[PDB]
Amino acid sequence: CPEDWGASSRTSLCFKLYAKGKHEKKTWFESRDFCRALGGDLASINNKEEQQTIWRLITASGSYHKLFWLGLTYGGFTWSDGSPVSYENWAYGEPNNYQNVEYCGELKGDPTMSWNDINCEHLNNWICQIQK
Amino acid sequence: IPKCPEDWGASSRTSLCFKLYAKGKHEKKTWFESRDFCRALGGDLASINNKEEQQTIWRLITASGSYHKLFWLGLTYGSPSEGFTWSDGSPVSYENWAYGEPNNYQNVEYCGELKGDPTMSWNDINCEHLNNWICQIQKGQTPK
Ligand SMILES: [Ca+2]
Ligand SMILES: [Ca+2]
Ligand SMILES: [Ca+2]
Repeated sequence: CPEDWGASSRTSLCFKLYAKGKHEKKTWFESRDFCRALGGDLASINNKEEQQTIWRLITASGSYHKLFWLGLTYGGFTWSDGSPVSYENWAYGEPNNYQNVEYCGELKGDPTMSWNDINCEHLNNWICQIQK
Repeated sequence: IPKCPEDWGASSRTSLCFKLYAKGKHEKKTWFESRDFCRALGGDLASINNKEEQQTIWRLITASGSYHKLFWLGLTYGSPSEGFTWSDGSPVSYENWAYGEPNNYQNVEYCGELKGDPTMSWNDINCEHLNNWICQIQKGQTPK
């Protein structure tokens, strides 16, 4: 794994925590771009191993209790009677409300390492992942 | 397939991408500061390894009307350890330097600059001088 990046055990994933300070917390979208501009992406957690890895990273750094953006994101219309949407007559720019808010998953940096979904525009620390 | 970032002059047949930095006279830098600037982005001071790469830079100069300006290039004099000779110029065969010697010769003093005119000619000058500069980045990479 790259320049000081949490080395997974059974996955080619390397994780790195980014929590340099409050004033430098980014949104989920900024966080994703940031990680992508590094040849990676926001961290995905697919097993307990990857989780302990991030937790060790949190311990070694002493980032206890801080929240982090993980690559978790959520994301058309249907007829109630089951019929298929074979026809549409939406007004200009419609539908659009179902996109005024988006939700993303953040990691709670304590022993539970639990996830919570919140507005993707909130300011958070984040965790990147980049292939070995 | 590797490509160049947010509009950085791309060298068609090579892997280098170039970008001019001439924010004006009061924003100029020294070779080292320039080198630190470029590396920070994830790139480096520009190297010109062939005519095609030179032409890429020249086109960048023309697109920004940056005519007659001087830019820092990655050109730097490294002081080869084989550079010592005797008074008459004869090469040094036998050697008996103290532990860690010689070492004062390694001081980095001279760097190269690009004259942004049609000639695209280079000149070595003191690295401490303030100039505009040019960075390069590997295709497939992204500024930071
Ligand atoms: Ca809750
Ligand atoms: Ca929630
Ligand atoms: Ca000279």
